[PDB]
Amino acid sequence: NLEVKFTKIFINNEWHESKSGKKFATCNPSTREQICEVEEGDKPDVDKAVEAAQVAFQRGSPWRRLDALSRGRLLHQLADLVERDRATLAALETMDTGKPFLHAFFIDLEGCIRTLRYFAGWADKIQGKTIPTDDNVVCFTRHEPIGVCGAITPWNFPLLMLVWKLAPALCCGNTMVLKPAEQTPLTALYLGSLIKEAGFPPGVVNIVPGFGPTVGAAISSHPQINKIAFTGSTEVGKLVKEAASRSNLKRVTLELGGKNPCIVCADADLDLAVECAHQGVFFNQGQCCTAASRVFVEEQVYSEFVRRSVEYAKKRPVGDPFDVKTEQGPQIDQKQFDKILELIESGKKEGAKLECGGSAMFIKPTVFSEVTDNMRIAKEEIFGPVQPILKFKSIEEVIKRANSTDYGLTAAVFTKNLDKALKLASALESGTVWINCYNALYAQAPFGGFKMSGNGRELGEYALAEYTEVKTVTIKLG
Amino acid sequence: LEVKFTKIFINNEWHESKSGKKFATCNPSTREQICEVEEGDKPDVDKAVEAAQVAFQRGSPWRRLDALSRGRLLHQLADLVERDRATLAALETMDTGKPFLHAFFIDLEGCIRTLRYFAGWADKIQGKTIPTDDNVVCFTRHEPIGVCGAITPWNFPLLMLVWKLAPALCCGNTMVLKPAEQTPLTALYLGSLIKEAGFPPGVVNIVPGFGPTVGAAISSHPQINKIAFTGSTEVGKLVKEAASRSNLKRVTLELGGKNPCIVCADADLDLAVECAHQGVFFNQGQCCTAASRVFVEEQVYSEFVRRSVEYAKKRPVGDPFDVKTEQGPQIDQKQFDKILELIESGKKEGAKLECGGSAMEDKGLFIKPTVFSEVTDNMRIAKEEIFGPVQPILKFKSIEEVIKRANSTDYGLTAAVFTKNLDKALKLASALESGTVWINCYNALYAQAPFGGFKMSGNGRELGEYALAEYTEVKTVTIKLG
Amino acid sequence: LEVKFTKIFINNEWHESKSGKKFATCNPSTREQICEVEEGDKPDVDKAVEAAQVAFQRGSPWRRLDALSRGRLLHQLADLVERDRATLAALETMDTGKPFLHAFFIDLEGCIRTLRYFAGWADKIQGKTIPTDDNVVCFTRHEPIGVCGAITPWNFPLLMLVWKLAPALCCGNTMVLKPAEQTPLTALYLGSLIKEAGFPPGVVNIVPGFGPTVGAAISSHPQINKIAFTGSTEVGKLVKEAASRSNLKRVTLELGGKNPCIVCADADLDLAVECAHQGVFFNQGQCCTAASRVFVEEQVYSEFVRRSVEYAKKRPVGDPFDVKTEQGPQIDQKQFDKILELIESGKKEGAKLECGGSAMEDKGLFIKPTVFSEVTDNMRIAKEEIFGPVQPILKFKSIEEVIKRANSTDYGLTAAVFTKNLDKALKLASALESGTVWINCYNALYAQAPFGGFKMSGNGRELGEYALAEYTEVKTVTIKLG
Amino acid sequence: NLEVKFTKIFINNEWHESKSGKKFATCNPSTREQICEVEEGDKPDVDKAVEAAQVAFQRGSPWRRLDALSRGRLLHQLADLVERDRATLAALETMDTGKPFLHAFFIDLEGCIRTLRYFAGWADKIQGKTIPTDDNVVCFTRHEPIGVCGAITPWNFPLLMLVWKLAPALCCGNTMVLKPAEQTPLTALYLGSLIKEAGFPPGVVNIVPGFGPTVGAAISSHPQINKIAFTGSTEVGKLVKEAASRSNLKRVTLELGGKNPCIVCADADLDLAVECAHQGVFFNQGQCCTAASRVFVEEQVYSEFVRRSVEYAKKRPVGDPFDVKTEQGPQIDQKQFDKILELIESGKKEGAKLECGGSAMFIKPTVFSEVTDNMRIAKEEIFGPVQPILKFKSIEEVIKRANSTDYGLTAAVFTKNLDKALKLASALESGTVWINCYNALYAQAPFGGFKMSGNGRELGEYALAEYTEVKTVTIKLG
Ligand SMILES: NC(=O)c1ccc[n+]([C@@H]2O[C@H](COP(=O)([O-])OP(=O)(O)OC[C@H]3O[C@@H](n4cnc5c(N)ncnc54)[C@H](O)[C@@H]3O)[C@@H](O)[C@H]2O)c1
Ligand SMILES: NC(=O)c1ccc[n+]([C@@H]2O[C@H](COP(=O)([O-])OP(=O)(O)OC[C@H]3O[C@@H](n4cnc5c(N)ncnc54)[C@H](O)[C@@H]3O)[C@@H](O)[C@H]2O)c1
Ligand SMILES: Clc1ccc(-c2cccn3cc(-c4ccccc4)nc23)cc1
Repeated sequence: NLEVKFTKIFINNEWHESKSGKKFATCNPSTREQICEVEEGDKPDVDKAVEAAQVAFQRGSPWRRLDALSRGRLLHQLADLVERDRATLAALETMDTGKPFLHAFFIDLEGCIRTLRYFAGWADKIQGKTIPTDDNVVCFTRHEPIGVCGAITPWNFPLLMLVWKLAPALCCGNTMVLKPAEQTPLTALYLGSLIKEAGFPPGVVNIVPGFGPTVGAAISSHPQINKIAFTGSTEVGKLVKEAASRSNLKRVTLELGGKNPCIVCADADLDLAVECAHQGVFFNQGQCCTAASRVFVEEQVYSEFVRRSVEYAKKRPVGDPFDVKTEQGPQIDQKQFDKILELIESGKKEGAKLECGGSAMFIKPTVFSEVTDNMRIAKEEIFGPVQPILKFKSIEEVIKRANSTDYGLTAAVFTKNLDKALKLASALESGTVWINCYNALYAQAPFGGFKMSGNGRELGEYALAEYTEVKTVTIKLG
Repeated sequence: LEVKFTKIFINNEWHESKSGKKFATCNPSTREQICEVEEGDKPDVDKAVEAAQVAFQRGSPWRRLDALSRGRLLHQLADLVERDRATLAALETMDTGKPFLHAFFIDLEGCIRTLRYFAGWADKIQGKTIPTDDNVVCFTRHEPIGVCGAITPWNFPLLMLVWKLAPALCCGNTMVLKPAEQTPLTALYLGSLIKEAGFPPGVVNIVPGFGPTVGAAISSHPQINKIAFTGSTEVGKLVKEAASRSNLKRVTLELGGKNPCIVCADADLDLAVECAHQGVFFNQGQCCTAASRVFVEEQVYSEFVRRSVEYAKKRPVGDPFDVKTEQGPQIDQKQFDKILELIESGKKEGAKLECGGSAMEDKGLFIKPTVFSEVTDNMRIAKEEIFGPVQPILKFKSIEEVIKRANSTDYGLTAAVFTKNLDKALKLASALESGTVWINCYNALYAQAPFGGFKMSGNGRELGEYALAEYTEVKTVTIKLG
Repeated sequence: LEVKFTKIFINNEWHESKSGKKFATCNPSTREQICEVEEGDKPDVDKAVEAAQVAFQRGSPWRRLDALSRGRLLHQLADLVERDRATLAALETMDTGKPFLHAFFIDLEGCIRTLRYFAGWADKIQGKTIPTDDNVVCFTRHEPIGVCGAITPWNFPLLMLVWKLAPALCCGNTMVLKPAEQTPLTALYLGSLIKEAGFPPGVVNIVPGFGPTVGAAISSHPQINKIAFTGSTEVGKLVKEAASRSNLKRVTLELGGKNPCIVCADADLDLAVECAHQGVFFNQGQCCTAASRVFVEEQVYSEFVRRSVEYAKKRPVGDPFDVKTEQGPQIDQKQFDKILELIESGKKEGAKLECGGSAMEDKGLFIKPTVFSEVTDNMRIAKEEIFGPVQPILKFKSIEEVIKRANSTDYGLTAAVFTKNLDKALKLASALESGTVWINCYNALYAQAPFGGFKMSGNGRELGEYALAEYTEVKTVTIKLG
Repeated sequence: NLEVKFTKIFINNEWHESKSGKKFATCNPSTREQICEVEEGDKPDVDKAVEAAQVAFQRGSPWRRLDALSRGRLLHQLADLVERDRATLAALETMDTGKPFLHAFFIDLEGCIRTLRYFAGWADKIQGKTIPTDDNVVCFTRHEPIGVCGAITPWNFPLLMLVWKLAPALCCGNTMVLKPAEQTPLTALYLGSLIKEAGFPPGVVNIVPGFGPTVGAAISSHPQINKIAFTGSTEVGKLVKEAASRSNLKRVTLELGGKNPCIVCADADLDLAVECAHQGVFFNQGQCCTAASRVFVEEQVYSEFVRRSVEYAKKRPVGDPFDVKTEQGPQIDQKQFDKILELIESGKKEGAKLECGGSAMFIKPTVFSEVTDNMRIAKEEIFGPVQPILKFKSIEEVIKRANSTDYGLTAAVFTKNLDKALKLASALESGTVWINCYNALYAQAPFGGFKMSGNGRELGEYALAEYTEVKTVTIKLG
């Protein structure tokens, strides 16, 4: 029975009610019910947050004058603060999303805590180049901060996807306007308290909760935001990018979805393959940017693979989020709950042996078989617990079949063969290629999509590129 | 000079436009028609992208190549450009009004240097090996992006194409290039050389034609993975939106600017004047980096103004090929009147016209060099990109004043600062919001040094190791050991 | 303050010297004995290296650690140093004669900052993935070197130990440290903190004792893989030779210098004087970076000379702990006479002694600040490293003159340049043969910025990403696919 | 029947006879006989070369004022020149060394040509850092050239080991004093003609042929050489480093020998293993820094491995160097020819089944078996064609056995297992670890020894570190 203390617009380290007066409700996907009502922001609110962020970015600001090292100190402060109150946040995260509490505690917030500390290390190590040119010339580059950055996040990993942006952005010295999902604003607002407590100057991070077409679009078009980062649907990603282009040509980072392939070679540890490929599709209830939507399996192990797959889905406990016995919780919205089983009869019309589940109970873990490429279950991403298992003959074959999507966020390969591992790794068009593991993410390893799965990267030194503008200084001597 | 090349370049073959239509390119000095080249359209673009896709398919000759052999191919191309250095330089002038010696020693030097710089980057495109857990091996590969599209302007037709082609090819991509309608000759000549140098067919394809027509088919193509566009801010906005609405292709942008040139009291005044001067009027004022806003400190304001006027008047104008010219015709009459329109806004808003102000010879597209006096921030000549021979000079009191006044624009491509004061030079360099900040020089570009815009002057960078990031896709391989 | 720690630190345990011998450390101001600590010898060193080898064996707790957890351990250590910040600062002063506020705000700030800087480098020590052939996967790993040895001087006992310990530990090495005989207290205190912070036993071991005895056993040890030595040029020569004659251990060297401080005519003269002044006399003149040769342009020579004399005389000297002191005792009497000997060479070779020249109070080891006048290149005070409070000021005509005259030494650790002229500052910075070149500042060290010697002033660098190269071994993995 | 045109000391692009007047003879290891007599340099000659090199390094020199890019132009010129006259050089190389002519042509000179072109690319891409520090400070690093560098080379790969130093050193803008081996000075002197022809300013590269204790020691102690690079014996490497330390503390790079292990896992392609492990020990007549001195093989394939090993040695053609039918030529000096078979009875006293060869004929390819760690054939490096084959049980086992040497230049592993490849790679203490190949060197991949096999690296961007001195510039503003 947790009290929600932060419900307002966070601007200049002060709590605000919407200039409109409107508010909206977030509810608990597990136990249909509100938790509470949140200030509903809109264009004028973001106009205020932006101005706050520009003033904090002005030359001579307490933010801009700081030591590079103190900038990372502050980020270490925040990670400290997030470690204290870690349970508070993990709890809010589950009330907002129906995630298992243990999942929020040991995944979502470990991720936040490592990501914050990692980029704290980077703040005084952001370095440009001194460039050789002519004898009488001194030419060098500066990696300056971009300015006001906007973060727009989904509901599946609200706080994590938020600190994946904030951490690099702040370590590089930018200021920010954050807009959480409507469905899950709570952890984001809590972080604002922590951001004030740890001592970030007012205006460095402001937060405007609200809806997409209102607040998010107010950000994506704002003429004095210099960059956006967005994690969300592919289609909304296109709009955000079009918005940016029409307005002020702000720099855009995008992390979207994908038809993420999982390739099982005949020589694979099959018990590791089935277990990871199971955790790959069904983890966080199948709602995950990294979700495995296409399990390719070689003939030699196909049929037995299908069997092992099915026994694993059977045994998986599902129930109330607070449960120390849970893996899978509730999906967050029946908007797509219908789309899922709508797409489960998809693969009975075209022919697929459903050896498992096939309907709601939450929803029963479902497993398909004898799936082919043309079928829709192997065509459009599911956003839910369904395992479409396909058959392949050749290495070259599955390479073209995996790459035949317009996306390419992740890919996972299972084999003990050195040449099979490496040739597949080189050949798959995916931003991350895991080998004999799944959902192995590290603050120090970059993450992002090829093709229509996104632009740019989060998580690694490559993250810093999205949050810096390269300046060339060229000096001629007499 | 007779124009050998006038066709669509696909798979190292020359093709008549699928429509059969053709369009003409004209000479801004002779005001006459050089020739007719094939006018491409969406079907032609579709034909080139399929070539470039097939050229980038795994196993193709182009992908199985060594890293170093790619580098060697760029060197062989740069060799050839050096050979036919005078042909290209000629074609460029005919179609630009560029002084032939400017094309030979600036444009084409830059081309051969860029090609050679990035030739050496090929076998040094390196990713990372990243520490993680005891039992995990984690590294990144910098894969090529795929089919890249280049859309270039007329101000520096060949140079702006190379700037893209060199790093793109060095990273192992394939290309679909559209030169400007006004200036297609250099691009298609290069295509001859691209074949001769040994590049596999399909690696580089070229479809001349118009922006609404071929450019739009390239920006929206669902199978082009990356677009690089130099040109207007407006068409730049449109290009990024098409890229967005379609398949989210990565976008590089090099647009214009209202580039400040700030002269402090303690400047070499004669250097400031000379560099600021050719900074304005170089390449007939038609340049990305054109000096648009000469801020001068009050101490030296007036006799800076005087000293510039004399440079302007004595500056040779005439036939491009004549060895003594420094400024030639404007590109087309569409521009010629547009600048003259803005000159008249300078008078109409009240700037003392210290020089020029008119057109030179009624028949031609030339303009005599023009200078203005006590220009302020609000006037037209001080906020709109003129892109002609016009030197609008302003006055400032304090360095903090001029900082805020230079950064008050929506642009930020280049900036110059003249002073001898170490703290001033560096304080200014830190705080001016511009992609390149020259200091006691102007137009000092190197293939090693990145170039590109802050704010609405661009996205990304061309020319330096930073250019490889625009032509590669980061991939993370992460292996867990048993 | 009572000294808690006086023993050999091996495997996180305290050990009496295998011989049983002990030696004493004395206070340069009180001229009294602080305490007795164990005098180590080869057997003790042999004991510590075996600990450090076992700590570095694959599978050991220390090697199975995460990269980030190593970083976290360095942060936990830096936390602890901040806690017992006044204890350490005290121990340092007692054993140094350092003004206690100098130790607190300079030494220990630098220590905590360095520890924290390199804590963040741990999970960002990255190798390369290298393009080669279509069928080959080629990458480099930056493995740790192994057991590293650190040998440090007395001028900055704790700081110079950390400078090595932070990057070495961050890269995952194990360590055998020998503090100077004169100044062992800070080092062994740290060892307490090293245990408390959670470092596995054996990762860091400390054997106090003498150079001919413990230092020599470390430099020659066949199982130490890397040696880092700050100290004299001569002992530096000997250390590298022992490293050579034995097992070719990698060698970092930070030695002394005859560091030029060049003041141009157009300098902030008051800044030049103040910074050049504390550049000489800081830390009682006993500093790697000590200003040894003040070149001044003739235009400002004489009343530069005057303006410095007044700073010298009004500079407080006295008890280290007294809050108003700036300069304390020299380290031992071995030095006290050595500087006084060279002062008398200044008179004997003819320099006008504008200030000081004597010793302050007969009982103590203090010296009043001393300044010389029309010093030339050939004199003793202008070619030998004084390492005390002595400001030898020279005169120069041209910048090219002073370039050749500053680079005429065998050293090149640091150099300062004061001017407001952009070209002068940069021309000088380019051409002075020194590891660090300050400009309108002095003693401006950052944990992010590399430090170390040109020529005979050192090998390698401490403090910046460049420091990781001294503590890692590059390995190339090259896989051919079938 | 080739004429040797260059026999003198090369200083300031001019040909010189030794100030002493002494000369020495190089002879042809294949056909006992001189080729000719070479100017024999000594201390005063190097004193002249050094001064030449310092003057060419002075500020304002045509060398120092050059564009970074033109510096690489020149290196491209030299590689061009070496490609022309490639046959001339390959020929001199074989007259000097007894290498097969085809081996000199397609290995030694391809290596030289690629190495030169690779570092030509690097000259205008040597970049320092702009370092974040305080707001009012500008701090950046310059990677300046070190100055006069000395290269000292052996006889096994005279020209290649020489351009492995010259190429990085010149691209970074240093000047050089080269001392080839006494046994093989000829290609080095030829390169001097090419260095003049291609347009390098006088004094940038000078060459002083001569003996080790005379000329090499004159370099290693010279008070105005700022760095040495040395490839040669371990013991001479120690002396050079001691010399450097006693004199002026010049920067030293060392490439020495090694007891280079070759590890065959049970799952290995055995035909690739035996063939590479055969080419690994017997190539260039067993005289090679990369020579395989220790072949560890897992029980599961040991005995059959030994068999296959022996049949390969049988069939290998050996004869006159000029032969289009050759693999192996003559060893260059009977100084160690005796040491080899001296060490072949080594392993009969301690017990080793000699299934192959065992004596001179050149010398017969020899193969040992049932070798153990203690035996001297598995203890000291051979410098000749002998294959000591050992047996191992475990992965952990062979890891400690491989690493139990004081050296660590290279190591080669054969397995199709992904986990076995990677764990071995991480665990072996060697500067290069090849997997399913041998002697796979690339101008772009760094090369060098762990432990007593050397300091520093040649060949890769890491090469540039040895040829640059980091300068920190730190500027405080008012
Ligand atoms: N109609 C279909 O066939 C279909 C299919 C799949 C998903 N969807 C919808 O996509 C939604 C995904 O929700 P999500 O939050 O996880 O991902 P998302 O990709 O839709 O948006 C995530 C974030 O961006 C915000 N946003 C929404 N519109 C915006 C806009 N114009 N400008 C700026 N920001 C905007 C949102 O407030 C949220 O914070 C689902 O809820 C579903 O209704 C529809
Ligand atoms: N006595 C033994 O047990 C034993 C064992 C193995 C090898 N060796 C000897 O080592 C030699 C290896 O010859 P190599 O040229 O291939 O390798 P090397 O490691 O001996 O020397 C190679 C290069 O360094 C030069 N050099 C020699 N002495 C020098 C010195 N003091 N200072 C500077 N340079 C010096 C040489 O002129 C040559 O150019 C063999 O010829 C052999 O006689 C002896
Ligand atoms: Cl948009 C624009 C185009 C060209 C110049 C320009 C002016 C004068 C000299 N140059 C040299 C180069 C150059 C370009 C790329 C590589 C190497 C050199 N470029 C220039 C200036 C602005």
